Amino acid sequence: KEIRNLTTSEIEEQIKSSKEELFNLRFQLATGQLEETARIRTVRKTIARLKTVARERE
Amino acid sequence: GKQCFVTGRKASTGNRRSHALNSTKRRWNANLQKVRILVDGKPKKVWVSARALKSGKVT
Amino acid sequence: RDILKRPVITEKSSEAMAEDKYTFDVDTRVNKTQVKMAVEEIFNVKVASVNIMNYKPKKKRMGRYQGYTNKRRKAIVTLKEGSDDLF
Amino acid sequence: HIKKGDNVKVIAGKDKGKEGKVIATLPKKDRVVVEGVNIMKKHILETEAAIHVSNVQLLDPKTNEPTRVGYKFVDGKKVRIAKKSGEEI
RNA sequence: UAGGGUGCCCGUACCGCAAACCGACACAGGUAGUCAAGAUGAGAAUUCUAAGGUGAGCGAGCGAACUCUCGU
RNA sequence: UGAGUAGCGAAAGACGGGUGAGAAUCCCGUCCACCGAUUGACUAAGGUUUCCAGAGGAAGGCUCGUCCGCUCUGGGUUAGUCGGGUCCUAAGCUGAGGCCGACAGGCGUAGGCGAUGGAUAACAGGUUGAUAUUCCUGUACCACCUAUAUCG
RNA sequence: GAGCUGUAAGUAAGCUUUGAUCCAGAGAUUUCCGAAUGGGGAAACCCAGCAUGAGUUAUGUCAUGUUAUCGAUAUGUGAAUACAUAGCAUAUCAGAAGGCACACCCGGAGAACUGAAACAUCUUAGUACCCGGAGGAAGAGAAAGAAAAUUCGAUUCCCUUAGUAGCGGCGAGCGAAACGGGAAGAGCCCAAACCAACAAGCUUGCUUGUUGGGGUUGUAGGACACUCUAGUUACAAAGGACGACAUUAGACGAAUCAUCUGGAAAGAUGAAUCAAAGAAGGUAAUAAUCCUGUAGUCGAAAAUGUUGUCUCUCUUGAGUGGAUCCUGAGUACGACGGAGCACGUGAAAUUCCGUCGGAAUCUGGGAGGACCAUCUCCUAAGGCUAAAUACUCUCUAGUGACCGAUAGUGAACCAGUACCGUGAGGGAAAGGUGAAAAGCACCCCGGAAGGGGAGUGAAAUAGAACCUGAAACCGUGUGCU
Repeated sequence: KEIRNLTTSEIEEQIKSSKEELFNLRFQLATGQLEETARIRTVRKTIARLKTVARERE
Repeated sequence: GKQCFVTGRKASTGNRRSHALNSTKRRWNANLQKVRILVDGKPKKVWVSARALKSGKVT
Repeated sequence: RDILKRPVITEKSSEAMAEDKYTFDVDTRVNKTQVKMAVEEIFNVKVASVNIMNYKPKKKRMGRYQGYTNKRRKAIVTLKEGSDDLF
Repeated sequence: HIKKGDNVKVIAGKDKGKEGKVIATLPKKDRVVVEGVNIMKKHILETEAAIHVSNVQLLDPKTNEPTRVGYKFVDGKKVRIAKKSGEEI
């Protein structure tokens, strides 16, 4: 999605979005503390884009 | 089943008739013989019909 | 890794033992070794032990059309130092 | 179609002859909500209800008359123009 | 004879001589194995009981003929 | 229609107090009665959520039902030592090469799979509405790893 | 080009003119099984070797790649038998495997009930089922043919001959072909005689085995001696480069207003317009002019298919002469036993199979329905090939004096499903409120169910047990008996 960043920044980004944001929101939506639930489907799709462009670079 | 090595001979199928023309299915086998013929790689023993063994072979 | 899915906050068999034991729904193809190392890598604790049990898919959820739920795997971890593994 | 924020006139129904602004649009079934048209009373509060888009006709910006709309290309894009006059609407 | 720690996967609830298994049924049938109290006795027989369970998913009257089971 | 007719599936219940719109039929209680080499306790098949708590009374229950193995909503199955795998092999099945066979394929060697049998380290007590040599307390045992001649 | 997060209603949270959702071409990802292929196996699970990497003082545990069988092929390939050659081992390979439309096609094997008013031949019938092999079609195919003329010139299909000539317990029945009129129109490459090279070998005579040239015939034609100078990748020998069309999204697209009834106008009454458009569907009723459309014209980043030219290839064609040499062998054919030809062993030609015997070489060899002689036509024992032809799992348009929910698919519905069987397998039944949910706020009896109002509606005996609502059957009231 026009991320156009250094591939190591792509790996830092997949590793940040991959657990931290998404895993935290998955715990919050279970223990009854997350509203703005639509964050989740945002982060998921972000973790797809960072992966696809890295695969395009190969 | 079996069949001649050199040529392709193999049993065929037909009828067997009585004196009243009562048909019944039967076979016609080939005259295969176990003969040790001489091909390079090794001399091997294979089925060959007695029709091919006449006039030309290695044994 | 994220081999842990959910905390399991139930009435007695998760809150009557939350003095030291913390229960999760985990992935269905993992060990207690994988979960014992995943908890220690996520929360930074020392996990004394871990017990796991499988649950079959119940056919309870039936609306106009009858169907089954998901098979699920539940893991209880006993800590040796630390806390706060489900809020 | 008829995009909202447009001043139309009701050509058929029991509201025919009135005119209002398009508020909502349901283009999967060709329904539009006009203002002040098809007032319904539900159990008791009173609202507007949808009307088939075949029934409302756009008003000429020149003579305030119901017309049809066509399309032209003034540039590298489309423009809507009335059928009676020729002005963008 | 020639030569101080680590410890995985599946089952585990419940009924199991039964209203939850095989008999279309909350059906007198069938269903492998372990345990095995007291009085009496050859005894895992017979009668009465212990540990433990149970009162059986239609009743209330009347006390005719007749059918079924039982006593003289 | 037969017709409010046949049946309602072996058997001991009685009263008191509740709850409730409604009680022979549900809950608690005292008296009585039945089994007790079994109707008691534990487990293999086999079922596969039927187990527990809070609510329900349309249908199921051969009557009733305020109740349930039924409907709704939330829960419940914890292992280094227990039964199976990471050990062994009966009977049997499968079988590289191989033999036989119109085709399909049949048989069979090395090898392999395979228990109902062989081998193999854990016991007492406590706890919940629902687990229990599994969780907890106490006391143990076995295999491997790292530290401070043997293998055959 | 303005809304959207499928059904599926509702909430909650959000995205979108800085172009969401949506449509199309291409790309990425694609868990476990399954031929399933590392080993095992009660499909969707268990247990591993090796290499490498992540973690731990260290084991334990992870992530990724690879490891089946057969075939061929290079190498190590050297036994019992010296050596070699079976084994054994390593490396390489879009090599095979399985599936599906058991619709069509070819081959192998192959019934029976039925008919004959019995049935044994014969028919049903080389049909059903089964197995192998493909292909988009297949099979056939370039005269050892048909025939009897002033001849024809591969094969395939159709019409007709013709229910003819024939076959036959000569019963029941089976049943041609040639001609002639047409669809379609591809013909060619090898083997052999001889020429030049290649090893090994006992003279060099080694197609002694290998390779390239040569050459394909009945007009007998070729070698042999002699002169003399078009491509066609669908056969012919197979690899690449070269702009127009077609498919896969789309855009524009003429012309109507008023009155009456009505809940609502498209109907009736008046006037009026368009038409290369009066097909059709929707719209509160029956619309050429309200919407979606139709006639007509325009459009394509990218993928594919087909196609034209230019390259890229390929490539000496005929006429004479005749000494002599070549022209497909355990083949043709015969006897015995079968089958196939419309043709049942018959006087049975033509053609295949198993077993035995076994020819000739252009004066040659075969056919013209036993067989012989004379005449005429042809040149087997090697192979490839497009069109006309058959069928439909599937996609794109469209049609019907086809059905209209007991019909039409078994299935208009979440059906091959409830279910039912150990299993193979069998198999239903279920449509409709209204134009728009406006789907009954509120009051009263009742524990709730259910009503009675009052409201929505054009209609509530339209209230989700929803169009209409009939007969059997079940009731309540009453006139005469």
